[PDB]
Amino acid sequence: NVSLFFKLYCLTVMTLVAAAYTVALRYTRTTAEELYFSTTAVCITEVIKLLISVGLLAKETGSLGRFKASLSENVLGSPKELAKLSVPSLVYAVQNNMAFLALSNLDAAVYQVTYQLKIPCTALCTVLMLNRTLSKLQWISVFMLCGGVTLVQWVVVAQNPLLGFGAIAIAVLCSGFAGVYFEKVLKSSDTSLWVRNIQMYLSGIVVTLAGTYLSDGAEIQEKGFFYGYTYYVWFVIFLASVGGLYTSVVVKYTDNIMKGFSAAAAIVLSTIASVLLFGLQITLSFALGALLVCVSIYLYGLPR
Ligand SMILES: CC(=O)N[C@H]1[C@H]([C@H](O)[C@H](O)CO)O[C@](OP(=O)(O)OC[C@H]2O[C@@H](n3ccc(N)nc3=O)[C@H](O)[C@@H]2O)(C(=O)O)C[C@@H]1O
Repeated sequence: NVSLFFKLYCLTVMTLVAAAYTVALRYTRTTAEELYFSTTAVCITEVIKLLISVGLLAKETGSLGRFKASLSENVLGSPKELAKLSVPSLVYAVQNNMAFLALSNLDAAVYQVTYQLKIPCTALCTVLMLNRTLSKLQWISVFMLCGGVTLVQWVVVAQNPLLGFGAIAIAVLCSGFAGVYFEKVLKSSDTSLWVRNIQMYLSGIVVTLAGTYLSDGAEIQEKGFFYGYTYYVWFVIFLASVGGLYTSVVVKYTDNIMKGFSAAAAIVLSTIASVLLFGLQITLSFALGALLVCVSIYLYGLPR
């Protein structure tokens, strides 16, 4: 019961943060005069995620000596684990940068609807890499989920919709791969979740900053690294840091496919709550989408 409530809490936080992240990230790119470098905000997230993970390792070990021993033996002591997790950190580095580029050129609703095609991609990656398997019924349910969530989800600055869509196309493919790669690495040994996060973000901060130099290196020398930062930009980075850590926790107790199903349910249930609580009005798209998600969960969760 205590493990279940903690599991349901991490899901609701992950989804609520994911909802507030795309709206806030959209806002910061379409209102500012001095526009900030999206590559820097991505990199600062990896620093903040790394620091919170180190904090959470100290809590998990619960001792200054065994906190030292864990970082010595697992992080520094295993160079092969760092080289492994440098792959999905490089994939995520691209993903997170494509996320900023997409929302700079597209609406949050438009982005959210298009980005649900990660669900098929994530199912495809899990079947190939992870050594799991799906029946024809469960394959029908994954697309039925995808269709259901797309229905649930339905600027004075210059924009480029087709560049935005190209970014989502890249981001969809990174999400399925890096998540399933991370789930594979996480669930292949006894190593702690916060150690796997630290091993990844160490590569993450290097690769993101390398990308930050290559992308906007000349213009940062003129403008500044923290050029265009604000309460809302630091808020976006804050949500990006928290949202990433929660997804790692969700992928531990759930999997990358069930992450889609569960998050869909959390969006459906919390909206139905807010319809009753806050008198929130909803569309027929949502009403329809909600049922597809419910059926897809039922069809997916059935014994072969
Ligand atoms: C910050 C946030 O809310 N991210 C959501 C993202 C979404 O892609 C964002 O637009 C940009 O990442 O989508 C979800 O998740 P998605 O699979 O794309 O996850 C991408 C984000 O999770 C972070 N991550 C992953 C594993 C790990 N061990 N540590 C991490 O920090 C990555 O660094 C990356 O930021 C989804 O499937 O709905 C859910 C995520 O919650």
